[PDB]
Amino acid sequence: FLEGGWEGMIAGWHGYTSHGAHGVAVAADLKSTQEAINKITKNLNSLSELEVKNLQRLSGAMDELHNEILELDEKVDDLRADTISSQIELAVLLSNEGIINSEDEHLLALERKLKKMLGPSAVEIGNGCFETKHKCNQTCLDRIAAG
Amino acid sequence: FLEGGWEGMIAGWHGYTSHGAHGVAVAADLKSTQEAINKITKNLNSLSELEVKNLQRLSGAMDELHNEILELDEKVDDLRADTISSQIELAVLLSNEGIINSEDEHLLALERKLKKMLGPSAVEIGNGCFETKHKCNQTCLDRIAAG
Amino acid sequence: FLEGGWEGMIAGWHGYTSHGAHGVAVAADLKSTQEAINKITKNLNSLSELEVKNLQRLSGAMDELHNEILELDEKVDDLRADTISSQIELAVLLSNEGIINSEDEHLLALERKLKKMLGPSAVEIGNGCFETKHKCNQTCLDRIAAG
Amino acid sequence: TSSNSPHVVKTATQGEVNVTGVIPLTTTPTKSHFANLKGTETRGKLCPKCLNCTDLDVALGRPKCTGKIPSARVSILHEVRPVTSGCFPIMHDRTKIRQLPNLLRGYEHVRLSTHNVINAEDAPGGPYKIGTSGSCPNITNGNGFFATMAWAVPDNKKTATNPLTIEVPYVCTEGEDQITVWGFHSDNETQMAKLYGDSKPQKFTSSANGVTTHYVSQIGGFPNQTEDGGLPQSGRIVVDYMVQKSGKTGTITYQRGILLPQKVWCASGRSKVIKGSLPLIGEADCLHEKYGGLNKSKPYYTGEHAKAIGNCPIWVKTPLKLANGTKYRPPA
Amino acid sequence: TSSNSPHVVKTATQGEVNVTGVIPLTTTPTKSHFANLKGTETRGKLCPKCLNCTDLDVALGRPKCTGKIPSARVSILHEVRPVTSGCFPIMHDRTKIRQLPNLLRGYEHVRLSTHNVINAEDAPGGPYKIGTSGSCPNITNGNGFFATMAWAVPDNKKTATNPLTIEVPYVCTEGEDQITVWGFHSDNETQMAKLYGDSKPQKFTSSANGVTTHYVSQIGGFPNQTEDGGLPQSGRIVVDYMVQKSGKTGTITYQRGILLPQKVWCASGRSKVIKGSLPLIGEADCLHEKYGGLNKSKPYYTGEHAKAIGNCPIWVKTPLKLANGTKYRPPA
Amino acid sequence: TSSNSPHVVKTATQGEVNVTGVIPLTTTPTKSHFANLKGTETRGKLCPKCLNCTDLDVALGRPKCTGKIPSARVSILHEVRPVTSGCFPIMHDRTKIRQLPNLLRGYEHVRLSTHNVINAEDAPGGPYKIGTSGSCPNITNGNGFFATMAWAVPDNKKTATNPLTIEVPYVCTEGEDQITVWGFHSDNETQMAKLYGDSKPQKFTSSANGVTTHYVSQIGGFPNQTEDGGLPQSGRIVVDYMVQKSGKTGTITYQRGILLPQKVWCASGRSKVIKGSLPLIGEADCLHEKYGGLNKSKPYYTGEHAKAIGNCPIWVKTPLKLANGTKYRPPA
Ligand SMILES: *[C@@H]1O[C@H](CO)[C@@H](O[C@@H]2O[C@H](CO)[C@@H](O[C@@H]3O[C@H](CO)[C@@H](O)[C@H](O)[C@@H]3O)[C@H](O)[C@H]2NC(C)=O)[C@H](O)[C@H]1NC(C)=O
Ligand SMILES: *[C@@H]1O[C@H](CO)[C@@H](O[C@@H]2O[C@H](CO)[C@@H](O[C@@H]3O[C@H](CO)[C@@H](O)[C@H](O)[C@@H]3O)[C@H](O)[C@H]2NC(C)=O)[C@H](O)[C@H]1NC(C)=O
Ligand SMILES: *[C@@H]1O[C@H](CO)[C@@H](O[C@@H]2O[C@H](CO)[C@@H](O[C@@H]3O[C@H](CO)[C@@H](O)[C@H](O)[C@@H]3O)[C@H](O)[C@H]2NC(C)=O)[C@H](O)[C@H]1NC(C)=O
Ligand SMILES: *[C@@H]1O[C@H](CO)[C@@H](O[C@@H]2O[C@H](CO)[C@@H](O[C@@H]3O[C@H](CO)[C@@H](O)[C@H](O)[C@@H]3O)[C@H](O)[C@H]2NC(C)=O)[C@H](O)[C@H]1NC(C)=O
Ligand SMILES: *[C@@H]1O[C@H](CO)[C@@H](O[C@@H]2O[C@H](CO)[C@@H](O[C@@H]3O[C@H](CO)[C@@H](O)[C@H](O)[C@@H]3O)[C@H](O)[C@H]2NC(C)=O)[C@H](O)[C@H]1NC(C)=O
Ligand SMILES: *[C@@H]1O[C@H](CO)[C@@H](O[C@@H]2O[C@H](CO)[C@@H](O[C@@H]3O[C@H](CO)[C@@H](O)[C@H](O)[C@@H]3O)[C@H](O)[C@H]2NC(C)=O)[C@H](O)[C@H]1NC(C)=O
Ligand SMILES: *[C@@H]1O[C@H](CO)[C@@H](O[C@@H]2O[C@H](CO)[C@@H](O[C@@H]3O[C@H](CO)[C@@H](O)[C@H](O)[C@@H]3O)[C@H](O)[C@H]2NC(C)=O)[C@H](O)[C@H]1NC(C)=O
Ligand SMILES: *[C@@H]1O[C@H](CO)[C@@H](O[C@@H]2O[C@H](CO)[C@@H](O[C@@H]3O[C@H](CO)[C@@H](O)[C@H](O)[C@@H]3O)[C@H](O)[C@H]2NC(C)=O)[C@H](O)[C@H]1NC(C)=O
Ligand SMILES: *[C@@H]1O[C@H](CO)[C@@H](O[C@@H]2O[C@H](CO)[C@@H](O[C@@H]3O[C@H](CO)[C@@H](O)[C@H](O)[C@@H]3O)[C@H](O)[C@H]2NC(C)=O)[C@H](O)[C@H]1NC(C)=O
Ligand SMILES: *[C@@H]1O[C@H](CO)[C@@H](O[C@@H]2O[C@H](CO)[C@@H](O)[C@H](O)[C@H]2NC(C)=O)[C@H](O)[C@H]1NC(C)=O
Ligand SMILES: *[C@@H]1O[C@H](CO)[C@@H](O[C@@H]2O[C@H](CO)[C@@H](O)[C@H](O)[C@H]2NC(C)=O)[C@H](O)[C@H]1NC(C)=O
Ligand SMILES: *[C@@H]1O[C@H](CO)[C@@H](O[C@@H]2O[C@H](CO)[C@@H](O)[C@H](O)[C@H]2NC(C)=O)[C@H](O)[C@H]1NC(C)=O
Ligand SMILES: *[C@@H]1O[C@H](CO)[C@@H](O[C@@H]2O[C@H](CO)[C@@H](O)[C@H](O)[C@H]2NC(C)=O)[C@H](O)[C@H]1NC(C)=O
Ligand SMILES: *[C@@H]1O[C@H](CO)[C@@H](O[C@@H]2O[C@H](CO)[C@@H](O)[C@H](O)[C@H]2NC(C)=O)[C@H](O)[C@H]1NC(C)=O
Ligand SMILES: *[C@@H]1O[C@H](CO)[C@@H](O[C@@H]2O[C@H](CO)[C@@H](O)[C@H](O)[C@H]2NC(C)=O)[C@H](O)[C@H]1NC(C)=O
Ligand SMILES: *[C@@H]1O[C@H](CO)[C@@H](O)[C@H](O)[C@H]1NC(C)=O
Ligand SMILES: *[C@@H]1O[C@H](CO)[C@@H](O)[C@H](O)[C@H]1NC(C)=O
Ligand SMILES: *[C@@H]1O[C@H](CO)[C@@H](O)[C@H](O)[C@H]1NC(C)=O
Ligand SMILES: *[C@@H]1O[C@H](CO)[C@@H](O)[C@H](O)[C@H]1NC(C)=O
Ligand SMILES: *[C@@H]1O[C@H](CO)[C@@H](O)[C@H](O)[C@H]1NC(C)=O
Ligand SMILES: *[C@@H]1O[C@H](CO)[C@@H](O)[C@H](O)[C@H]1NC(C)=O
Repeated sequence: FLEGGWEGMIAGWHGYTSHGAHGVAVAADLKSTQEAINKITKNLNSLSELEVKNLQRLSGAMDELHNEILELDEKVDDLRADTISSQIELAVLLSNEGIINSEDEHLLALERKLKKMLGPSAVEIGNGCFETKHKCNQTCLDRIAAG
Repeated sequence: FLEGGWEGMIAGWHGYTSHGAHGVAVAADLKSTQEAINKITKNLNSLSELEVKNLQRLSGAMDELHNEILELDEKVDDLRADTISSQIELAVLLSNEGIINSEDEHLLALERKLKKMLGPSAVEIGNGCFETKHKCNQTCLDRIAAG
Repeated sequence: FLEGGWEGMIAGWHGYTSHGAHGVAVAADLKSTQEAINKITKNLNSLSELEVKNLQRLSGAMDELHNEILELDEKVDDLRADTISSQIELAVLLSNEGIINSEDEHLLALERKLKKMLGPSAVEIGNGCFETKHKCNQTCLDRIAAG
Repeated sequence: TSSNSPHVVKTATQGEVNVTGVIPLTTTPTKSHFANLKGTETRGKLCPKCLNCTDLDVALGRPKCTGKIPSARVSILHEVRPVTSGCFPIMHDRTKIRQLPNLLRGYEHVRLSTHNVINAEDAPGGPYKIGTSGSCPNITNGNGFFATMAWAVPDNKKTATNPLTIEVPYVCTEGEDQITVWGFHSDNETQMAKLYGDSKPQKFTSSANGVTTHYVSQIGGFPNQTEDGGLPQSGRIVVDYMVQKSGKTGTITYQRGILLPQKVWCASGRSKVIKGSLPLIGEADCLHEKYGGLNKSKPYYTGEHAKAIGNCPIWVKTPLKLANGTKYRPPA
Repeated sequence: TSSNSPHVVKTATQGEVNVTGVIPLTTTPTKSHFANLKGTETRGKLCPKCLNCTDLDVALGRPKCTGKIPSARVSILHEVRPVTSGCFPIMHDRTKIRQLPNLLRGYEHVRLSTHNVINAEDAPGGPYKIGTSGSCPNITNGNGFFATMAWAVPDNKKTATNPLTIEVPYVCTEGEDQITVWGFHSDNETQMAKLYGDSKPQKFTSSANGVTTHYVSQIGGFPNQTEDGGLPQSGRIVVDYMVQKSGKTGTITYQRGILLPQKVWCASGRSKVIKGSLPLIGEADCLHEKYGGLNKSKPYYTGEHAKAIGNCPIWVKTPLKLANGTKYRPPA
Repeated sequence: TSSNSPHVVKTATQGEVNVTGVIPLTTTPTKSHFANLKGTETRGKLCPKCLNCTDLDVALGRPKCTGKIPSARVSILHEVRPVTSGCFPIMHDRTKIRQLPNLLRGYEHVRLSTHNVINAEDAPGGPYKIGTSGSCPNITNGNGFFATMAWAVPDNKKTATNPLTIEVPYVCTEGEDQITVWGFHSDNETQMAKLYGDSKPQKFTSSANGVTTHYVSQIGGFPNQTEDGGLPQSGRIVVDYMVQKSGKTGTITYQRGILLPQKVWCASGRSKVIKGSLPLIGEADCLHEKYGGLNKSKPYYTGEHAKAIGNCPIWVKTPLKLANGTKYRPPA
């Protein structure tokens, strides 16, 4: 239901699962949810903000009359196109490598703050969902999700 | 023998050392060993797959007759060569920075899965080799190395 | 005084705070302090060491007489300038992203070595300053800061 | 959280990976019409208000095609090989004159001069009368000729001459290039004898900024008339241009049949020029050579690379996607 | 695991670090022979089947050097300064003709035309007979001349003339450039008088696509014969070429001694051209200007940068290595 | 540790962040004087020891401006449009001669030849006497002329002639380009008749490496004298140059008034050339076109991009800063 995954609702795209004996209390951390959205927004903008100069024709190079110069001009435009495309691909690929490799830090950070809020009472393995030594109801879980 | 290092066999290039009172049981995680090989293979290929357009002569620029155009053409080829070399060096240097800085995560990840398999019985410092509160023989260690 | 921060002395730019019942013993890890300085120095140098070829005029292209070639030459110099600037900005931006994101590893690494030196006696949350189960005076703290 | 996550993104070192959501960064533009670039003045024809004129008639000063050329920062190269639509028959392919309008459009500011560069009547070769043609009607429908040239026909003493030299002064202001249009007339043997007095082929040269040329006229045997006023003519003209870089004078050498420079073009600055096709319809944020106007819906595009002007998407080799979500985590 | 680990790799921010294993990414090529590029047709000589001919004899249509030029996408510029090996003595360094073959090799498809562009016998200057030479033997060992030119010698009325003009038609199909070869003959005073009727220096011009030239013949006093059929001659020829961009005609102006265009070259597409040296031995994945054929054993190379064609390693400034292992961990 | 930390640095993916300390990587240079590049020999004037001479007087061999040109690897283009300061009046703007010195400065090694390329006295056109001028005083204050040209005036038989041809030999060593300076004289009708015997306009041509030109002299009606010895003259000269690429000869065609080549320039290698302004004051690590000498205090700079030579900072678009410290941590 909360761990592993199933074809449920992903509307709060929540980063951690609930725990406890009170049936299955569920609450979402919407501060975390907004952080993730704002973070991707900033990354998208640093890429969409890239500006390069555009290419145009040489104003003094007339067709036919200066065909040799123009052949070189085409070569320059074409080589430049590979260069800029490669810089963009690297910027995007590095952005994605960074995003992909931030997956574990985000999840580990969430478990660490649960320990801060819950205290030195427990450890967990595998998925690692922190589990308490006391019962916590929906009101309790909402307070935790909200800090 | 297992910690620090010596001029022994490195054939399984193993990421963790054994522990326990049963003499010195030794087993290798060959899943981990293959992951490391497959990971470097993928990185090598993303670099060897780089394709850039090659440079050639301007077809309409004749020697001597159009020497001035050709001087510029040489300038273009030469500047392009620095540009591509620099992009490659950065891609390689970033790949190496990423590889070098993945050393601790690989080792920490290995110790974390040993804790998953062994349970919340112990901690360790310095090299951090997890050590149990129970005896584990070679058959036991092989089961652990194999999951 | 040590946590959070105030308008005090930052001369040893120290990475961790002290703990203990002996008033407020304070000692700095100057090995850590030098590591941080040497690390930034190396990064600064890998950037200041970038070398690219410089641009000059075509030796055979005379003003007016070969104005069309020269217009293209200016285009080439200008496009090259964007290309090199972009490579530098990326190298610098990646260097800064790496520096900014190394903040937590540096602090976590410092707390881990305190645990190595102090033993498996305690945990802490929030700022995480390790706190002992025994009194440690200024001489004790100096030995810890010094290893 | 996890969902059905088959989206694929690439990383620099891990090759391809599966993720739970992506943000496409690229699009593929669809070819459309050229449009005015938004904000910046865009030049189509050299003189948008010179009706029943084309760029080469305007460039040559054809009667009734004169007028102001608007300044512009962006120009579209509508005609690769400009043509004429009137006045005297021109043997266009003998010179480089068809590209004159494509030179003028490359300047930000283009104006025709206010005074004749050369006194055509009083010039080496003797007193001249200035010729007109029924093919080049003026604003009162009389017989005119190109504003940029004087057809200098000897008044008297219709004899053969030796090459004569005129230094063509620089009359534009500093910083402006001066483009001088000049040329020559030729006819069959009978008319050359009646009009100039010398039926043999005439020779002409020109020089500016170290660049020189040479022409020899053709006597009789002319090619069929195209791109002109429609009246039959026995003769033809050859028209060329000389470019005088700012501060320099040029030189013209001639015998009989010279069309002397009169008004000249003064021009400065630089327009951004791309190839394209008129009419310009509406406005666009970017003008692309292959795709016409674009509005940059995505920061990057895939497709055919070409020159462009404006707030353009950047061409890239492949589709690009950012990961938005985490790696695919199958429901296990 | 740790081993003796002195391998050094560089990182972007940590400078140099010691690792337990590396993967060299670069090599250093060793200069070898040029080879056919693997897969793609590679052009060496213009006509590989025209024996005892060089590229300039083929380009000029020397008798017995005619034939088909194979199309190719890759060409090697074997001769920087092409030479001839037969037919009439040519004062090669008076014009730009030595580079003609290097222009033809730059096209993907090159063919000589099937029909004469100009009727040489019936042309301005009066009826001509077409000259031949003992230096230019044909396939039946009679006296021929270059296929691309007609040596037009007046049949009668051997008098001096005024410059005459021929418009050279475009005969290639759309999209093909037309390269016209033309030239002139000159001799000493005695022979000019017997052959053409005018011993003074003759003048010639040409024009295409705005590009013009001018020549004046030399009478007598010719340079020593080289690169020709070996028979002594009192005269010499000057050969040039004109390039007519697709759709355009060109113009030739001449007096006596004109070698009129006959067959012309039609060409299209573009070959990839690098400098190199024949013979081509075997095949290679990449052809490099400094190193000859290469087979890309490593993705990058160090060494001297130069142009290349094919599945080439990418030049880099330094040796490059990936770390394969971890940082060096001394046995402590 | 934390401090007041408003410094802002940018990252590739997080946009802008606040840090506790930065290292500026960029500076903004201040325009200063040009200077000798440190270490490498820098060329200012072509002949620093030829006093009361400018680069065009040195290039033309003006009497008393001859001498050795130091080799240099770095050159500064002091005069965009070089001028003369003495000897015979030159109609500079008729040709491309003003740029001759800017061609010579582009070579690493430039020397004037030791022997005349052409025997001027014995040449086509008949025995010549070599002309001198009061405007061109030599080292003993007699009448000289440019070292690079012989003013060839017929000794006797002062008649009109037909164009004559001289092949100009290559006299430089292999690898050197040979730059030949030649020209022609012209005068009013009276003096042409007394000096050459032919008052009509004379024609000249030249050819090298496929590049050709043509000139027609002007008879009388000359422009006002500038940039010369100061004595009045009725005539004027036209001076041009021909560049013969290594191993090739060139050709000059002429009638009367020819200034024949004598000494020629031999040159090789390449200098690094930027635009600038003399005098050079002191030394600098980098010479920039807009900023003069720079000493690279920071690895990068912002400001106006331009060409440069030396150990230069690299131009970047924005100020750049490294983070030195951690992110800002407000005192909480
Ligand atoms: C359109 O073209 C016509 C001619 O094709 C121009 O008309 C001509 O204008 C000139 C200048 O005013 C007249 O010249 C003068 O003629 C008188 C005759 O007595 C003479 O005494 C003067 O010394 C001078 O030569 C010319 O005769 C007149 N021709 C005709 C047929 O009217 C007309 O001005 C042009 N229109 C425009 C707007 O340019
Ligand atoms: C050279 O060009 C001129 C034109 O500038 C040609 O002259 C023209 O020749 C035609 C005949 O072929 C003449 O037409 C006739 O005119 C009379 C006039 O009374 C009329 O009665 C006839 O019914 C017919 O229309 C025309 O007038 C004449 N025009 C001029 C200005 O002379 C000349 O023939 C050409 N010569 C060569 C060798 O090509
Ligand atoms: C780029 O964006 C511009 C701005 O949205 C697009 O041009 C605009 O297109 C609309 C629809 O064709 C025009 O609306 C018209 O308004 C008049 C008002 O009287 C109305 O009568 C018409 O029926 C219609 O609704 C709008 O005026 C026009 N804007 C401008 C400045 O001309 C443009 O097409 C987009 N181009 C691309 C490549 O996406
Ligand atoms: C190789 O060159 C020789 C000449 O150097 C060519 O032979 C010549 O061919 C022409 C055309 O068939 C002959 O012209 C005709 O001569 C008869 C003579 O009665 C005349 O009645 C015709 O009106 C016409 O002028 C010419 O005489 C002949 N010359 C010789 C010496 O045989 C030969 O055809 C060329 N071979 C090839 C493959 O091109
Ligand atoms: C201009 O060029 C022509 C060649 O096209 C030169 O004519 C040749 O002159 C030589 C003598 O120097 C003649 O050789 C002699 O021929 C007779 C024939 O009976 C023979 O008995 C002698 O033993 C000797 O071989 C040659 O035949 C003649 N050829 C032609 C076609 O005329 C001419 O001398 C040159 N003139 C100048 C001013 O350079
Ligand atoms: C790039 O790789 C190609 C392909 O391996 C290399 O060319 C090949 O070289 C071998 C050895 O020289 C040739 O083998 C010969 O086969 C004949 C078969 O009858 C045998 O009689 C000979 O004794 C010999 O064993 C092979 O044919 C040839 N392949 C081709 C397509 O020509 C090439 O040399 C490598 N180039 C570089 C730069 O490394
Ligand atoms: C500076 O220019 C003057 C002339 O403007 C040069 O003086 C001239 O030098 C030549 C060569 O030595 C003298 O020619 C000879 O004259 C004698 C007279 O009897 C004659 O027999 C010889 O056959 C030969 O023609 C010429 O007379 C002399 N002129 C004058 C006025 O002295 C002077 O040499 C030049 N200085 C330098 C350093 O180049
Ligand atoms: C063509 O150029 C020549 C110069 O090379 C001009 O000749 C010069 O004409 C002036 C008069 O305008 C002469 O001045 C007079 O000389 C006599 C000598 O006895 C003196 O007594 C007078 O007081 C006065 O100074 C000058 O000598 C003469 N020089 C030469 C070398 O002939 C000629 O007039 C010009 N012709 C044309 C059509 O432009
Ligand atoms: C780049 O760095 C060089 C080297 O520091 C700067 O040139 C140097 O400037 C100093 C001060 O102007 C010169 O010192 C002088 O020494 C003489 C010794 O007799 C003394 O009499 C003077 O009063 C003065 O102290 C020094 O000689 C000079 N070095 C050289 C090689 O000329 C240069 O100005 C800096 N340029 C830039 C763009 O920053
Ligand atoms: C990145 O993915 C998230 C998750 O799907 C997108 O945010 C959702 O937007 C819809 C819009 O109707 C909302 O109903 C959902 O509640 C949002 N989900 C969450 C977890 O907040 C987001 O728009 C995507 N961003 C981009 C640039 O594509
Ligand atoms: C990266 O390093 C590993 C470790 O040396 C290489 O793998 C070894 O290959 C030999 C081949 O005979 C085997 O006998 C060893 O058992 C392998 N070791 C391990 C730990 O698997 C690997 O080939 C290197 N990769 C590259 C691209 O150089
Ligand atoms: C990076 O920041 C540190 C911290 O401010 C700088 O080091 C200080 O330098 C002053 C020099 O008088 C010393 O008094 C301080 O004690 C140093 N502080 C520490 C923590 O060592 C360092 O110079 C800066 N580096 C760069 C390149 O700007
Ligand atoms: C990672 O991505 C690849 C490509 O998206 C997945 O491989 C393909 O998955 C589709 C699913 O419909 C199959 O039809 C194809 O046959 C698969 N390709 C191959 C070569 O087998 C891959 O499965 C994804 N990773 C995970 C964990 O599912
Ligand atoms: C990191 O690499 C450097 C270079 O590989 C090592 O420094 C050199 O090591 C060799 C070993 O034979 C010595 O002979 C040289 O004298 C050393 N250079 C200098 C300047 O002292 C360095 O030792 C390596 N790091 C470690 C931990 O060993
Ligand atoms: C991060 O940096 C930005 C820019 O340095 C800070 O925003 C500005 O801070 C100054 C401080 O004097 C205010 O006067 C401005 O009004 C602030 N800008 C805006 C748009 O409000 C920002 O505060 C910094 N982050 C933190 C935690 O302080
Ligand atoms: C000339 O312009 C008018 C409009 O002013 C138009 O009706 C006419 O058709 C045009 N003539 C030609 C030949 O295009
Ligand atoms: C030129 O015009 C005449 C009619 O005046 C026509 O018969 C001839 O075919 C035309 N020639 C060409 C090439 O169009
Ligand atoms: C001409 O070709 C034949 C082979 O067909 C060859 O034997 C002969 O040597 C060649 N002649 C020359 C001059 O190279
Ligand atoms: C030209 O040939 C003659 C023999 O016919 C020879 O004596 C002379 O030296 C040769 N000249 C050159 C420059 O080779
Ligand atoms: C010529 O040089 C001297 C120094 O040798 C100088 O005094 C004189 O003023 C200079 N003459 C001119 C016209 O510059
Ligand atoms: C040329 O010089 C004369 C004096 O000899 C002077 O009157 C005239 O104005 C000058 N012309 C020019 C264009 O400077």
